Amino acid sequence: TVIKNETGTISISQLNKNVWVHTELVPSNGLVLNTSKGLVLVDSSWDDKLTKELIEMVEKKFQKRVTDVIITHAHADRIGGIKTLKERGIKAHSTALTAELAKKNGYEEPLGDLQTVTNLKFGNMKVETFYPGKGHTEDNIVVWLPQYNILVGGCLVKSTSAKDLGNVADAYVNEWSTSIENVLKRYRNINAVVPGHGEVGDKGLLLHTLDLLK
Ligand SMILES: [Zn+2]
Ligand SMILES: [Zn+2]
Repeated sequence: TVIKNETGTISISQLNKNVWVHTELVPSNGLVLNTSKGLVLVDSSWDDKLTKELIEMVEKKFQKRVTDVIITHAHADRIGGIKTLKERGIKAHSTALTAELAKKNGYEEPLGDLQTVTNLKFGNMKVETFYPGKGHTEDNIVVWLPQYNILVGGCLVKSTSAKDLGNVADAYVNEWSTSIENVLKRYRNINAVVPGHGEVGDKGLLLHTLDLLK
């Protein structure tokens, strides 16, 4: 099932009963987690306009509130809706490093509460956050759903259609390979991988990203 907004700006696509991918327009992906305690997003959107519209679309459809968002790094595609989160009382989780970079770049601060490995539970939905090391950015994290074996790779992970690394001005191209290897070691059985941008794949996306780094 795939549901679009008023224009084609915002699309949501069901992965399973409780997990959707959100995509906004260059495209950008996140998750929507439909939990018994509320909706949880992995990642916001480009700006406050799109973030508000995403929150409203999912609140209406799932008939519950967005309670929490996990921010996967401090660039605009991820943190651009932070103002909106804070003024609506939506908790914005991040690592300390992501928060510090957010503040350095003039954005409102997320919580800085995530560690190298953090295990969260929202109602019945388990969510693990993992900092694998530097790659696309210094601060990039991935998100793992152990009940579905679904990995949210973020911009650390490139889609099949991606033919180069994209924006590397903030990247660590020597360390990015070790970081991907750390993900592959930690999560040996992956059902789906959601890249930061592009189509959902599997572990092949991590192997593709390694090849792009050669
Ligand atoms: Zn980025
Ligand atoms: Zn990105």
